[PDB]
Amino acid sequence: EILELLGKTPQGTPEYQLLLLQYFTLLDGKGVEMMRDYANKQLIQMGVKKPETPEEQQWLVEAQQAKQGQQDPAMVQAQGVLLQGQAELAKAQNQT
Amino acid sequence: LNMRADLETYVFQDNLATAMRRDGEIYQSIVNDIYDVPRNVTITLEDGSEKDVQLMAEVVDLATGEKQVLNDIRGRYECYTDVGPSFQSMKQQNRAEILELLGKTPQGTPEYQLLLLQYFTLLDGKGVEMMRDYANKQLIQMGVKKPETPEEQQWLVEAQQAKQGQQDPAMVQAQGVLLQGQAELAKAQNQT
Amino acid sequence: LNMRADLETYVFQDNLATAMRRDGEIYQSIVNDIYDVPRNVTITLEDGSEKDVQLMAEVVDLATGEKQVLNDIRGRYECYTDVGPSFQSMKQQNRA
Amino acid sequence: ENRLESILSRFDADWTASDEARREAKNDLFFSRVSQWDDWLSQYTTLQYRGQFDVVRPVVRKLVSEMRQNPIDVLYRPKDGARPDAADVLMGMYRTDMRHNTAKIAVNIAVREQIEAGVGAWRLVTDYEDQSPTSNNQVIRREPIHSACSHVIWDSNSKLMDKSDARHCTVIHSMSQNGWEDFAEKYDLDADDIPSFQNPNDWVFPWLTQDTIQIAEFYEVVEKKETAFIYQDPVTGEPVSYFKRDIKDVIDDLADSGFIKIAERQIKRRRVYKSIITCTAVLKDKQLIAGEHIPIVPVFGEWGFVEDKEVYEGVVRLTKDGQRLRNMIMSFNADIV
Amino acid sequence: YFKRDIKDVIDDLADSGFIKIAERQIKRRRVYKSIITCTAVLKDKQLIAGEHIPIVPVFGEWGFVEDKEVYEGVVRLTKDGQRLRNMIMSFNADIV
Amino acid sequence: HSACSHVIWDSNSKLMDKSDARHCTVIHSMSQNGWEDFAEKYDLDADDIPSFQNPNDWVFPWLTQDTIQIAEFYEVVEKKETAFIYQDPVTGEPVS
Amino acid sequence: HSACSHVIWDSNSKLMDKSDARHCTVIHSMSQNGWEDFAEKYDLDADD
Amino acid sequence: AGEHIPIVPVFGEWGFVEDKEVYEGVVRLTKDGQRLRNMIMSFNADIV
Repeated sequence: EILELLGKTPQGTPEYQLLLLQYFTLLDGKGVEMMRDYANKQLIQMGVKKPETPEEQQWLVEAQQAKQGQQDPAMVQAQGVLLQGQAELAKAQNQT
Repeated sequence: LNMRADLETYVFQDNLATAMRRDGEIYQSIVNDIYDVPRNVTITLEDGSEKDVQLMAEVVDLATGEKQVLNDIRGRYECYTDVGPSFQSMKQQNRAEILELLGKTPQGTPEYQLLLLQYFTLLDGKGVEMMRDYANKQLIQMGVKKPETPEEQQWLVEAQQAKQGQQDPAMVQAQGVLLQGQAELAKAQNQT
Repeated sequence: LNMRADLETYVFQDNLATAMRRDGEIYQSIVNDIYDVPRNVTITLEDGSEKDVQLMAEVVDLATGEKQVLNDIRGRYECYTDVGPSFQSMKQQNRA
Repeated sequence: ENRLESILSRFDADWTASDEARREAKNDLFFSRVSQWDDWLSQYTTLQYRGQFDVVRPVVRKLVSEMRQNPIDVLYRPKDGARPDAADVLMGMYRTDMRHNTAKIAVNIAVREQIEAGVGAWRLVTDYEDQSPTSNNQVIRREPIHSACSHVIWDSNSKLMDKSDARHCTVIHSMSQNGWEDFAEKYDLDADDIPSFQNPNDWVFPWLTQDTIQIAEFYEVVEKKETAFIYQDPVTGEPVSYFKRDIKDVIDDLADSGFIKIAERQIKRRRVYKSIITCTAVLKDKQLIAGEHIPIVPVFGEWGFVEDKEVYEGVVRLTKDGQRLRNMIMSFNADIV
Repeated sequence: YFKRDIKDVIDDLADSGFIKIAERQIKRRRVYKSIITCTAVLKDKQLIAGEHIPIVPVFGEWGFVEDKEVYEGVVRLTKDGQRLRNMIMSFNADIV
Repeated sequence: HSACSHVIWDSNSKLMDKSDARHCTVIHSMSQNGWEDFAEKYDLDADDIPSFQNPNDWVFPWLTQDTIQIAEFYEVVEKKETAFIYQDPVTGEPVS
Repeated sequence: HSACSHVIWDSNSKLMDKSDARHCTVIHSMSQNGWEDFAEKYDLDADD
Repeated sequence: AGEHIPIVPVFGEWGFVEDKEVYEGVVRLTKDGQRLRNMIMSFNADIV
């Protein structure tokens, strides 16, 4: 179903959600088990898949939380580009 | 079709002779560090199998011995019958999955995880060993591998949280150029 | 296929014929007289069978010589017989 | 079973399956002549020219090469909604004991005979071996059933192709004297005796091995089921798991020791008992084989039914008409020259 | 775990200073090369180091017809026409 | 397979479905041994040995030892079964 | 080598690896001088 | 000064008919077809 939706949907956020989900529906192994975890890394951050496996207490959820906490301070700094215009309004009227 | 019909008689044959092979279980902890009592829809504090490795009873994969061997579950079914190309190594199937995911992944990080993983599933040598260790370093220590720790808590897990802790502040500094926009707002507030 | 059949019996012949060689792992040669009978396979130090790596060894595999010569590992089997491009050295193997 | 008094049930089911072993089996080895050996059928040693052409052998070798270069082997895939690592369980134990080349040889034999004679087969056996053990020093090996042209007796009165629901089927193994001594080690038969079954090998008595021992193993269906007693795991966690009790018959005593639970249970098992029988008398009766379904799954070429009778043909059936005719005209004009 | 196959020497020194239990049957098969002539067996049961026969036959087109082993080359069908062509070729040669 | 030999269905039906036909029937031929074991499944006598009109082959390219014909006839009665309407408190969805 | 005429092996063997037989044998061709030194190693008749 | 025989003959396809040695280059029985042309050439020259 994932492969059927791919190849007829243009690039964007939906295309990236399908691509990660393809890894999750496949087998595990030494190698293949990584791609299932890599799927959960980006998908849970977008919140589309939503967090799963609350029974985990080993490694996975710990390292998953660390990658979410990596994204959070970096996102705040990115919003400051539009705030440069709002900032100019405040300092302009304050001085005079 | 007749190859898949072989997989019907395989589960009712192999599991009578070979038997055993418990799976999905680690922390298989042997005579009364065992319980399975806790808690609907989530498992918290040890168990007695059921993930973790903690309290020093880590296993690669282990199975029940009972008081006498040659025992298994009555329902020997586990899998839909499907056949395809030959495999006689676990790593050969892993490589086939990696290569299948390649050629449809965009350049940058999604394709780059598959390349490192390709090196990791490949064997050692003199030269080939360096490429495997380059994958061992990057994948496991950054925590993008996310192992189930079956025999890994040696030199890997050791450097893992050290590399994970090194990763986070380095990304904040790389977003420093975007902090220049926040700096304009910080001037307007502080000047007030 | 029959080349791989010849190589099935090669492993069972060669370790006797050429004599010695082991399929075991690091910690070889060094003080041991340990086993994995307590717990059952544990990782993170008990002196080191494979429970650790690279402390007073840097050699992955070394021939078994015991205390008297003309010996070998009983479990000669370990690997699979598989055909690829022709190779006759480790250096040649790395090129492809 | 089909009938009460098991020896009668075997031998009467053999009668209905005689359609395959008489007429069809005779015509099946004639495919293998035009392919492997010599173009003419029932030829004589002559001092005069005997021709050959055969566009058939380049075509057969081409078709056999396609199925060998694209081999079809066990891969497994999870059940409906099942966990993704489910497949890797059964594949883990498959790849260890199929490391031995006897498995891969059997795949290549099955695909070549499927094209040529319209039939082909393989069997699965379990034994005690430690040159590639899995667990409990018990392995599963794939032994080739080779010479499916002259080993066809098997017939289904069902319209299925799988032959894992049959109880009228039997396979025959034509082997030499030394091979009969090795066959008796495993299945606890007679080392030397020379049984003959119904002999679906010779008819016109061509070139054949000096020692020929026909022995036929049969696969019946006797349910035998199982019932009762939930068990527990004080070893490797997760206690309270249902385990077999009537499949095992020794382990069950010690399984009740140390731990026991009861709540009853009923699980219906369809088991196949491999009986090794000859027409005169049963040689060994009701050996329980590890499979609970028939481990012999034949591959067919072009296949179907007449009515209630398997009919199959390869690609070499119709070529017997043209090839012998081409040689007749050739060999006559050789005399003129 | 170390062999019994040709070990009757190393075993005494190997028991001392180190030993382990978990002893169990290990099934092996041993092939024996016997040099033989028509008159009598010259040498019987000379141990060869293989655990399977070290001779692998190769066959290109292989099978059975009634459980009598058969194979051939590509030469059989081509040579059938060669001698026949050669015969016609030699007849008309003398007419020249 | 060999539904051609088993034709005792339709006559002037304008459908091919045979899930609403007025001539909805099937027939299967089986051996002597096969009639006996199939009689255990269908709760029938195993010594009945039924026969039919014979839609089966008269051509006979190959002999069949035993053909014991039984035709399971499908009949249609409306019945109009119901008991009230009941509610489902377990996993919601009442009124069915 | 010279196994168009060293072929005597098997009979009923269903494997191509020749490990399902024990009736199998192979035959080789060597020189007269080569037979004498071959008899030293394998403990055979020097000339026969 | 060698520790093996230093003389290495190179062969094309190499083997035995049965027990007699035989080998071939690209000239083996090429000689046959050349002589048929030469036959017709010599005889018809005499007619001319």
